Amino acid sequence: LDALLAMPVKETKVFVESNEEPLFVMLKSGAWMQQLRHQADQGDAKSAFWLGRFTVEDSRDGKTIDEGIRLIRRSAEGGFVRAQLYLGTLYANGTHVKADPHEAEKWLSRAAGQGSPMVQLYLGLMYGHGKGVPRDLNKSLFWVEKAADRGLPHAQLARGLFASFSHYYPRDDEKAVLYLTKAAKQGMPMAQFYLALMYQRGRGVEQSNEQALHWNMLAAEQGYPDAEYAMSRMAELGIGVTADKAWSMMWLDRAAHHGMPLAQYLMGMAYLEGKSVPQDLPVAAAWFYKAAMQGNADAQLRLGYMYARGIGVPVDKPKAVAWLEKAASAGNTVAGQWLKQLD
Amino acid sequence: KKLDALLAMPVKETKVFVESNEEPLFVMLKSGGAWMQQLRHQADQGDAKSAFWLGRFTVEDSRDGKTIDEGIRLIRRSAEGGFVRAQLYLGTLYANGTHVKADPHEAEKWLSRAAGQGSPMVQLYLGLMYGHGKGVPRDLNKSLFWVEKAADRGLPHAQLARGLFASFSHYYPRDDEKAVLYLTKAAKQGMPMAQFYLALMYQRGRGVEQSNEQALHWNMLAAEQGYPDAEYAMSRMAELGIGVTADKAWSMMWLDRAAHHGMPLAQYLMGMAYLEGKSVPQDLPVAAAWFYKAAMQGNADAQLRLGYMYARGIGVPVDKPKAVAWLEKAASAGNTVAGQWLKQLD
Repeated sequence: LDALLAMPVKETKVFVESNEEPLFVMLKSGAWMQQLRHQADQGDAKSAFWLGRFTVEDSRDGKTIDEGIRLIRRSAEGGFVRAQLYLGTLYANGTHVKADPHEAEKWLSRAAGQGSPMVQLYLGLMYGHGKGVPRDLNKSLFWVEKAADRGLPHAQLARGLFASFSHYYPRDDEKAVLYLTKAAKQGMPMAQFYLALMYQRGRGVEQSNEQALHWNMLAAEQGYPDAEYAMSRMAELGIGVTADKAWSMMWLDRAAHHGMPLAQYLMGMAYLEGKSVPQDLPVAAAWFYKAAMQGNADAQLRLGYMYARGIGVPVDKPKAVAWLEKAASAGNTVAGQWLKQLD
Repeated sequence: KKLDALLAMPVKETKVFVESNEEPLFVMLKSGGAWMQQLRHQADQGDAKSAFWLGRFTVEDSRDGKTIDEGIRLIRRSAEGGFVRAQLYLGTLYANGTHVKADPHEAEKWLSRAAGQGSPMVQLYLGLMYGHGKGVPRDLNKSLFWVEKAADRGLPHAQLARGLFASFSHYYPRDDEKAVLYLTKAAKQGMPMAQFYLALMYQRGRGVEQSNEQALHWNMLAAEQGYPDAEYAMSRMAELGIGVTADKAWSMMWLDRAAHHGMPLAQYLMGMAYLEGKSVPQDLPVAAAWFYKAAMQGNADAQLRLGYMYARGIGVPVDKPKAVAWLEKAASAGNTVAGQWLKQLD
């Protein structure tokens, strides 16, 4: 069965960035109580927040939550930054109150206006989102860039990715390198990975294979899979170092064991065609399987054929078409051609 | 005369019901003044509730590390006392590595006790963590135990999750008979996603005897709630006469709903509808508009078709950089003819 090896292999770029929008990438990461309430009703804005917050979280009664939200709002009127942020998220997510974008914007803009750079980055990421607060990409860049200039590593990465890989924010490769470097010096592997990507592709800075090797190494030493795969390509094509196919797949092995579906699929390829490692069909099918579950249509295609004819695995026609039509739905044409053959 | 090559491109047929290609496990995962002295007195004399309230307040308010230490001791004093809230809070501290260093076995201890006497929402939350492996050691058997525990108590999310784990997961085993059981329980509580997958089981004869009548009834209830995947299924049933008589007019109201509801596969067929001037008057700009809406959601056939239309100026201005941008994004998905046109553009 050599028809599986005869298909042309898809050559990838040295650095493989995420296809996901950076916005959604960043947007994912007794008697004592009577004494306490008496303090809040006399002006203690801090007692009003903590009693009110722990009231709406330790109760399912509708009227108990309402009487706790009053304490949270009363503390927000007093200007407590924690109450402004807590009441602000309540209106952005519609939790326990009507989802009010104008009311959510007011408290979150106040909390960010006097709060930590984390809260400022939080408001900025939500300003270019539309849900919760009204969409405003200018106010979004302002709060994100302000939180970055204060030293927050996450906001620096966010500002760099927005001016480099976003379908929303303007493209400025020169400014992206400035903020990616600010976060890469602080130790963020993703910031070091994306900074090395810029240094190689010549976006925003002068092309330098010496520079791309430095920042991607710092990210690869930390175990960042995308950086480890970039090391597999740099070592194979002799970029920044001399060519070393053996060392190339040392990196490919790390990124595969670290969970990267692209590396796992290429590891399955490596053991399928015994060229850089001894041919091991059951191990090749196991590597295709671990990436096929993560949605890699290329691995789903290889594993489906190995099931249709029993290479490395038993002959299982149910499981064969199970992965084939799961890969054809992802746009794999040849997967549907083989699927058309199995009745 | 340039449309002939575009119109001759084959359309990607789909099943009557189109389920998500993502693993169900990952999908479910995304789904001091005078009052304090009075409070601290209750804590130091057995009141585990007061020890938790003071302890949690002290660890989340204060900035001094010595106050955070004193608060966690109060939380542990309340957790050892048997308070469910303290067991849960202390468990997540060891699962996330917050303040204390992450201990998956110590996290499993306190989180299992919280679920052992807590709400089904807590039990499902722990059951999913067992399947994820983060925070607690991965154990698929313990995962199913706490997911079934929350599902058997009437929680719809766990009922849907247990049904999905028994029919569309590669981590958990396959039991189509069990899948229909738990999907039915969540469907009766009005969950549109549960009703959709339940109708899928009836229509494909998995776990129950094949029935288009039942598959029409449950998918109807789901589609009437605006569930886009169910609305697309209704369009496929109405056009093919499955449990109903064929109605190409009714079949495109479901397709129109599912497209505006953001479903990429429906947006693609909307593009096909206005490209081939058969069921509707041909409108090339509108076809490229629907293709674009579906192309930026991963649909490799909209990307191929929008790319060709960008290359030849069909419904859009001629734009070679945008054409190659779409053609290679579809050729990366595995579209053969998408790469052929890419080779014809240098």
